Amino acid sequence: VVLCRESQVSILQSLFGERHHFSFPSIFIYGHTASGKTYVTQTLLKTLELPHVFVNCVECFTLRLLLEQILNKLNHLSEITCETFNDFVRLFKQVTTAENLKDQTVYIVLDKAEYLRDMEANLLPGFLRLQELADRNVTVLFLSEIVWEKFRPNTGCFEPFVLYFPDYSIGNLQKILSHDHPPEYSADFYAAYINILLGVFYTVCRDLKELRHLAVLNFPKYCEPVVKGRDTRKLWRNIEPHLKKAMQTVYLRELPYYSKFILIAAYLASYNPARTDKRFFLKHHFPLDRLLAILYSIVDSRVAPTANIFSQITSLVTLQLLTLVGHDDQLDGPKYKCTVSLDFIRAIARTVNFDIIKYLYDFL
Amino acid sequence: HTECLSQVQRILRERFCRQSPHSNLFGVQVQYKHLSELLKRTALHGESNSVLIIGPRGSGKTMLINHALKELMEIEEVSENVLQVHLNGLLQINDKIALKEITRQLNLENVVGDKVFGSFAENLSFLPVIFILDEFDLFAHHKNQTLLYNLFDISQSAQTPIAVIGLTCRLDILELLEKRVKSRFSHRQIHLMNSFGFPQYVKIFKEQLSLPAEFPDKVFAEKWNENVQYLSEDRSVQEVLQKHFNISKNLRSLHMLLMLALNRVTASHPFMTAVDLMEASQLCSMDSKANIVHGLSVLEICLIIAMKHLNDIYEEEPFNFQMVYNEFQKFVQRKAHSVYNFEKPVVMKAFEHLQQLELIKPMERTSGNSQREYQLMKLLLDNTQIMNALQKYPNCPTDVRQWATS
Amino acid sequence: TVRQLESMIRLSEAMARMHCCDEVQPKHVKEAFRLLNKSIIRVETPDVNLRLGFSEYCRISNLIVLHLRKVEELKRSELVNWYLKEIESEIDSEEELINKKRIIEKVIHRLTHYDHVLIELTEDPYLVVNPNYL
Ligand SMILES: Nc1ncnc2c1ncn2[C@@H]1O[C@H](COP(=O)(O)OP(=O)(O)OP(O)(O)=S)[C@@H](O)[C@H]1O
Ligand SMILES: Nc1ncnc2c1ncn2[C@@H]1O[C@H](COP(=O)(O)OP(=O)(O)OP(O)(O)=S)[C@@H](O)[C@H]1O
Ligand SMILES: [Mg+2]
Ligand SMILES: [Mg+2]
Repeated sequence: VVLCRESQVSILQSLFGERHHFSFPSIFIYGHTASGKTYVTQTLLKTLELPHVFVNCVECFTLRLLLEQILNKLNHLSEITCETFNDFVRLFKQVTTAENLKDQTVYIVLDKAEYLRDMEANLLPGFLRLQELADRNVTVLFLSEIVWEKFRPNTGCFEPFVLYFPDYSIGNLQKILSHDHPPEYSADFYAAYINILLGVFYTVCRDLKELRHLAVLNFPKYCEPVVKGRDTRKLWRNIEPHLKKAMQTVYLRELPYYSKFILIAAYLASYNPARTDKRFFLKHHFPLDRLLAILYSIVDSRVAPTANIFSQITSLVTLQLLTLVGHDDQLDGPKYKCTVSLDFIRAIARTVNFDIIKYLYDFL
Repeated sequence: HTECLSQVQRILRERFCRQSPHSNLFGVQVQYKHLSELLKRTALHGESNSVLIIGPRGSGKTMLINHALKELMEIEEVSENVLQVHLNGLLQINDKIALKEITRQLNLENVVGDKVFGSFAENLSFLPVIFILDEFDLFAHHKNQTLLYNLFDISQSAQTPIAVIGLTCRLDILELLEKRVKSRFSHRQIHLMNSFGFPQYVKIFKEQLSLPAEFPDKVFAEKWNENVQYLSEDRSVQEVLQKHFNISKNLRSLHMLLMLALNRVTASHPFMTAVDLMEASQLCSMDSKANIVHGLSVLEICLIIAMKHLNDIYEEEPFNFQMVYNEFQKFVQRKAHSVYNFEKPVVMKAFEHLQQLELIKPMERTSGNSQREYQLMKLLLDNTQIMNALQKYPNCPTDVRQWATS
Repeated sequence: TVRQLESMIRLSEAMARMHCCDEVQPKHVKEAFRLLNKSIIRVETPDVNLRLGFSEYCRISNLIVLHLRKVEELKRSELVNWYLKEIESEIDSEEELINKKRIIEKVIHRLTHYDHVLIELTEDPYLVVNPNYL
């Protein structure tokens, strides 16, 4: 069922008209992430009991897979394999002559159409003007989050009808969340739950799926106090700290000794200009050699150039902590960059008893 | 009652959506006369000609050819001798596919052969047939333009009569051809421009929404004609038509607007109203960027305001995540105790979501070497657009509004 | 540095001398703390929608949040009654009373529905403070 979605449903029902009637060659529907495009369109198609083929652009990452899946599903509704768009058009003309497909509009539902512009140049113009080429009462729908302005080809083509799905509101979200209340408690109980949840998290999280997931996760702790024995103040006081703990993660859901020195030296080399190197290390007043010199300066003990330190360097490269910049064949002048956050390097420095801030030129 | 509404809905939907042929022609009398005369010359005699038709997309390029063919094919038994081949630049992208389509349309696959053999001398040695070439500009982008050169050669030859018709939207089609084919191309060009004034556009609108004389109910048809005639001189309808005519003179947009207007026709309102046309025009003329901005959240609005401040302070220069975070921290730190205590990961996820909506695009794309942080980002919006969108924001807080004004 | 602390003590003494009070009270310290904090200052704060100043808006918000947080260790009408009891020392006419009633109703509604600092719990709804306001 759909709630607070009656204008678009009526518009689509008026657009469809009767089964024998014709419609637009292309309709472009765009909206937000939690707008419910798939839900609304598929529920409407199921309710009207119309011949429709549901296709995911992601699954059909190749043209042959897309065309073969479309044709096979259409045949199942009414083995065939095709390779080219012209052959697909010819076979589509051959297959659409069924009695069940004689005086009815054919609907091709496509979702996640953002990837269509990266498949082929002429595929989108071919899909847009399908009704002219086939002349067999065919309609194609589009579902996307990107506006039509970025779907326009350079040469220009047949303009589809643009449509927008309205964004949700406080009352709309509250109705949707309170519709599926648990049968084991009163509707007003779940309504109060939804009210406090919306009052807490509507500022950041407007996603219906995510807010509903949060409610599902946190409901048992909502219902514990009453089981333990309509006290609004009692519930709020018992439950408030848990809500603050939960909000800490809205969207979120021990190196060897010499490795730490290598990491801190790499961070220093990355974030310190070379002109100030002697100013920080020379006793009196990026390439691998600079790193070696800095490492030799930092460590109070004489470290031998054993191959194990080179193995540590390569392993750190593997662990995506250090990124190789130069060519792989050039292993005599290699370039590196450090991708470690500043808080991480400060934390690892503390476990070593080293003050990295005193050597950072930028802070000074 | 209901049956009449259903029938008129079906007829008008067929007229607009499928673009069914109609006897009405607007400002194309001379062009159609020339094209029909030359087609008759090419049909009744063995002479060959080549013509290109140039016009903007949606200007009824195909309609002229279809009407001329329907007028001239049925003249005599010449249509029995006349053969027609239709080729579209979109379906046929390779010369092999074009040759296969030509062979299959001529029903000569039995004569030529079934296998994938590349020899085409079976047709060439044997070679009145008319050729229709949709999207003629695409054929010029082939590797060697072999098909076009062969068609021009056989047109210039004295073996068999061949008629070549091409459709092109580009105005520079003459310079997209090679020297040889350009020399062998008969310089026959027809230009399709909307060379008519606003009153003529009003007449076109009045005629298009007029019921045909073949409708069963005659008094209802006369009342519909009276309604459309009365609606013709209404100044609100004229204002909407003037706006759409200033935007573009193409008939395709007018057909779309008329179709959308007819969607709001129900039993309770058998005859249209100027308010219906106003609603259709308003729905057809909305900007998508403001609609996208309207559906955002508070944190995204604050980030966008910080982005605008960055663009103002640093005139037309890129930016990254760290500077935006630093100045958002500055804003939330100047205020004493505002409820915006958010950590780094949530702001990073918000920035990722904003980049996903393609309001921000990277420069000189690379990955691995540079993280998502420290990446050169740019905004794809205008300051006046942000101000207008924020003006219509439902529940924009005072603090963020005053920060935006600052 | 300590020089600013000495300046703060001097400012408290100046406030005490202004009011002809033989002893220094913490209200002087609270008054001087703002003036020490402000630093960069605009010519005039913009109006807030009948218009009300930003400083007064912050003052009302701070007072109401402090009272609610203190009571935590209420009702809309009860809180309005407390506010009218507290502001009695300034109102001198009935027109000022009705204006203050208008202002407080508008401020409470605005904080409830735009700034989200106040959360409604189900004609006299219970009001609670958003737990992330300091
Ligand atoms: N109008 C609605 N009425 C009822 N449930 C809805 C509505 N809109 C969304 N939902 C529910 O929310 C869920 C998530 O919405 P989606 O359908 O995933 O959003 P979407 O618009 O299809 O965006 P995509 O394409 O999936 S990224 C749906 O599966 C429904 O259960
Ligand atoms: N002179 C005309 N007489 C009648 N209808 C016209 C005329 N010019 C344009 N039209 C109409 O304009 C509408 C749009 O033209 P289209 O037929 O879509 O364009 P086209 O001829 O297919 O050209 P392309 O480049 O292939 S899209 C059709 O419904 C035509 O009937
Ligand atoms: Mg979906
Ligand atoms: Mg055409």
